[PDB]
Amino acid sequence: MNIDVEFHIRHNYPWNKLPANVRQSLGNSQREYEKQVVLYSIRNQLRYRNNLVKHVKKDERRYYEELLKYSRDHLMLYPYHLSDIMVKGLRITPFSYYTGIMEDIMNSEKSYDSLPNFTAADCLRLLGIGRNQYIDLMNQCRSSKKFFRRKTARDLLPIKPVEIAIEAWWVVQAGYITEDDIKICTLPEKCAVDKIIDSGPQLSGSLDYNVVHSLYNKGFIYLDVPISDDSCIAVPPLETLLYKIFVSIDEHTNVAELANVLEIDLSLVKNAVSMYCRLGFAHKKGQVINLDQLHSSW
Amino acid sequence: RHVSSSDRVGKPYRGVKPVFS
Repeated sequence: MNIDVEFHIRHNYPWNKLPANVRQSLGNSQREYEKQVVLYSIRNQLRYRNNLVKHVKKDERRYYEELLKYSRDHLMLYPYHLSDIMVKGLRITPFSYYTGIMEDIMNSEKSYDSLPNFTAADCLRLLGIGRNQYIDLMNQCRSSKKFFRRKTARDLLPIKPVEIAIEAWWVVQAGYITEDDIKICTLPEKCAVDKIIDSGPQLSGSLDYNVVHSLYNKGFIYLDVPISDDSCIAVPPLETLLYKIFVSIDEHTNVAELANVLEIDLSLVKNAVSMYCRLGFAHKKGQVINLDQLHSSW
Repeated sequence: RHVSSSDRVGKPYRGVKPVFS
């Protein structure tokens, strides 16, 4: 895409505010701008309501479904910055999302090496599926093509997320919870949900660890990984932009000051290092467990 | 079991309003 057309979409220019030379790059068609507005938004996993796309595309929920579809098709990372919409709205968790990517590359016999790096890291972290586990599952898949009961990826993939590392300072958020959903809950699990529903989002340390991991396994909660402008983050070392913002940083510095130096927009950098922390690629410094508030299961 | 996008959307627990209508 024209870097300039994109510049204008990013900064949310309506059509009329557009330079006629950028209007020239769109064949002077407004509808072509709108087409590239949806495109760029979907590709950059833009939040619907804060963005030009809300004016072109009329159904929000359909914008998010198309967003998730594109993200899955291009093997992108889960849009953790849209977890509220994806989980609460489309009822699709990180785990669900990656399950779909796994199913796609297995059922179509693609290589685990076709998965981008962070995507594969997140598949390992959520499905327990690294390259080796994937080689094993793939073989099971091809092996069972000889037996009367064939298997496809759905038959092999996990049906719940493996245990994930969860920092105490991660924030727990209530998913979309139905009555039948709770009908499967424990009472400590219900205690947590009602806490979150009443008091709002909850620091994860504040809750029972086993209720957090079990709600998380049911998909009844999702995790926010807070990154603020004052946040300082450290990196142990061992599209391509994420792998490039990643190598490019440490600098013993603020995140906002990390955005400026990096000359990449800040909101996009807060999201990216929230993602790096979540996945174990970056380490949010200054975190401090107050053991008087830490629930005892931790 | 895990939540599924195929699941039927029932009533919202405690009348918490959806992201979507």
